[PDB]
Amino acid sequence: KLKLSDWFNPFKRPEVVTMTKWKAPVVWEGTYNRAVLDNYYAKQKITVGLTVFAVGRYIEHYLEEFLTSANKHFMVGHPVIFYIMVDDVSRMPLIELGPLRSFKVFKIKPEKRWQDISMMRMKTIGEHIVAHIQHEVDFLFCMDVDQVFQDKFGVETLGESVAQLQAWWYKADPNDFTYERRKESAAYIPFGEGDFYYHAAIFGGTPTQVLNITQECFKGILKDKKNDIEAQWHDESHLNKYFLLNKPTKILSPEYCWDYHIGLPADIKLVKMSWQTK
Repeated sequence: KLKLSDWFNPFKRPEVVTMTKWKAPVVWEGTYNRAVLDNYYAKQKITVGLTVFAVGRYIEHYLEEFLTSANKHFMVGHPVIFYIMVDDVSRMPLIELGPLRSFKVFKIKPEKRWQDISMMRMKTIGEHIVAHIQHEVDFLFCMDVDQVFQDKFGVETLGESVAQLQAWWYKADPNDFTYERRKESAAYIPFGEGDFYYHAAIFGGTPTQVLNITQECFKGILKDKKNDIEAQWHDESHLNKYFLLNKPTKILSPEYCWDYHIGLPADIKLVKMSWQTK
């Protein structure tokens, strides 16, 4: 079947990290051959899923820009299903979708604290994987709503388990990473340990691996709540502990989730998705 050499050439980007000690690629602009992968996956007849949560008074605005840009740029050439989780179907806008795209919308019960809202996403995603997503798609991404696609985000991003490098920390020393540092938390990581600081705004994989990501994260959130502690960065702290223990089979460069408030240095060649103001 497919080997890394068929589509990935790390030597095209010599000035950045392109490979990990556990053999996973870090996908940067210039390293990938999308045409080879489009042909490969079209012969396999894949479908890709994308989950997004939109809760609160002013979300409808973020959802419109997210979905308009996703329709334009996410996995063009392949079927896609958008899964939209909302607290009031009023705030679901009408976005016209293109060929081979469709959507499903679900009402969720909103939580009181903005921290548990963010965290309880992990339970809901897993529930929907078991009930239907496992039977509908071959790969699944889970994304925050307050970001916008800017250029092609395609099949070069697919894999068994997929993590995103956080734009502010990708060149930093691991002792400076904002991991959870209390031994009492299920998310604890000691100083001198860790590979990268991953962003919780994008993660993905097969439905099987995304179920394992979300349920292990949710178990850690519950264990902490029962010991009356909340991790420094909530679900993202648990996500970073998960990916230290269960290494991702693919990593995306900060070009795939860029914050323009940093600027635009030479490492950032073509931006596929950008932060909204938070």
